[PDB]
Amino acid sequence: SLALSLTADQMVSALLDAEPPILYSEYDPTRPFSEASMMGLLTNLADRELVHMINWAKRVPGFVDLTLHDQVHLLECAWLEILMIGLVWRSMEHPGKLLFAPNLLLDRNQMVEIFDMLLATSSRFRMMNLQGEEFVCLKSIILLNSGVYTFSLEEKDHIHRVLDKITDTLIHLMAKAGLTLQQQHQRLAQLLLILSHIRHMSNKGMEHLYSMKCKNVVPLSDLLLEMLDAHR
Amino acid sequence: SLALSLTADQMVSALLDAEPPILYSEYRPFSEASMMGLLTNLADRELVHMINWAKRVPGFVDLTLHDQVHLLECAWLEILMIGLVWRSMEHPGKLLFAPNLLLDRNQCVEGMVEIFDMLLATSSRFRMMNLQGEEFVCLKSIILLNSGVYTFKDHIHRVLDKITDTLIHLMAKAGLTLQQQHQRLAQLLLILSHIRHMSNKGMEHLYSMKCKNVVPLSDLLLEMLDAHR
Amino acid sequence: KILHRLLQD
Amino acid sequence: KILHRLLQD
Ligand SMILES: Oc1ccc(C(=Cc2cccc(Nc3ccc(F)cc3)c2)c2ccc(O)cc2)cc1
Ligand SMILES: Oc1ccc(C(=Cc2cccc(Nc3ccc(F)cc3)c2)c2ccc(O)cc2)cc1
Repeated sequence: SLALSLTADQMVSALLDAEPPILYSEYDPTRPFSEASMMGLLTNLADRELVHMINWAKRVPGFVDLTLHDQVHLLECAWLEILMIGLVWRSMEHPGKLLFAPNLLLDRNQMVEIFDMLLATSSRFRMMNLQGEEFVCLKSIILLNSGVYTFSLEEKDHIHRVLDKITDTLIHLMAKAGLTLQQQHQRLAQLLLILSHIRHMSNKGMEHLYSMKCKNVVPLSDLLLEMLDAHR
Repeated sequence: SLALSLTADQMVSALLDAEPPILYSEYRPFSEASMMGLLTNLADRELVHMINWAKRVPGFVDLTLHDQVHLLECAWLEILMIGLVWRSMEHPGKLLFAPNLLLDRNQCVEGMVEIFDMLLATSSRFRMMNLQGEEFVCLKSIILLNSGVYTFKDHIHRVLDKITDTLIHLMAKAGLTLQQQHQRLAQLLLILSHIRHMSNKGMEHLYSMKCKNVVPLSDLLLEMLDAHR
Repeated sequence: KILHRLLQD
Repeated sequence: KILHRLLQD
């Protein structure tokens, strides 16, 4: 394994270089539309993001060491969490708004519960002054942790070793930022506790997506549908 | 604001002392309705003790009445579940709802297999990590204060920081290295994400059981359930 | 609602 | 599975 022999800086360097781009939406301001249209736009976007997420996940240290079936499981469980943490990250310096795309910026006044929870998370990230290096670590943690309890033959032991490595990397980052040992542990705990809210938001969001599907007005792509059946 | 003045040891003992007792189920070979009937009855009686436990969680008192209601409404099933998996540790492959209610995978109604398996997997995780009782009561209180804190507040984050300190203070003194300390901290907190997930899954089914109207819900459970919709 | 009463008693 | 396909180039 290569991932188990990366130094903290090498870990960060790899994750940073593996970052997916920020895709645009169609939006069209001239279009006046709706709740249907907006969800239609977000569905299009998510579907194109998923292709980059898959190729990004391959560059996450340790992911390719897993079997093909294990890769499938981890992504099926975590895809919306990962999309959502990306969303709140790029929404940090846009208080009271969500930047789904550089041309798609939404405020509250137009699912409000999901909106408010996404806002609360982005605001939480801003107060903490979350760093890009810390963000990419958290995102990788989500990919590896969310499906590890839902899978002899054989490991997951390996997954935990890489998770521990990412933990090491996080702490290393906080050390270089001039934090005390007490501050390092406290910040670490704060970051991981937010992963619990992100799971909550993903769960609630999955419910709506399942409603949307059965009330066949907002069409899902073939890939998004397959990802939806996974959370049966 | 008394919770912040407490030492680490003072924090531990206060939490251990606040622990709710272990209740019993009723004293037949189980069907779909009757099994959920027993758990429902059990859960209702446990809630009363959970509230008195909540009052004795350092810092929970300082909150307003409405903020107490919110945290409890968001976190009650999580708290029950982490309770369930904790006492199920010494019973691998089974779930100990009560000392006279030990269950295995063999049937559960339908779709209960996944929640059963998820709960069983958490218990095994606690087993291989060798989770201590001191660590457990810390996790449980963390769940109480965190799960509703994102409005779904500065004092709470200060208290959360305090409980973090206690955990690290427990791993140190257990002989763990600095590296082993923050590694174990991370491992423990990540399981909380899974516990949130199990709660969500379990909640939707209680909402479903309600619409089926075969297993009768108590008025208190109804209110706790309604708050998730 | 019930919860309030229990948190006061 | 589309996801499985994409994961192998
Ligand atoms: O980068 C992305 C982040 C999130 C999302 C989604 C976020 C999402 C998911 C479910 C419900 C909601 N509700 C919602 C809608 C608009 C808001 F402003 C706030 C919440 C969002 C999403 C939307 C549709 C879809 O088919 C798949 C993913 C998409 C891309
Ligand atoms: O200490 C307790 C822990 C959990 C629970 C419950 C656990 C629960 C909740 C929803 C679904 C399931 N699924 C399930 C059923 C049977 C099994 F053997 C395993 C899982 C459990 C619960 C059951 C009914 C109720 O009205 C409130 C809480 C009760 C007490």
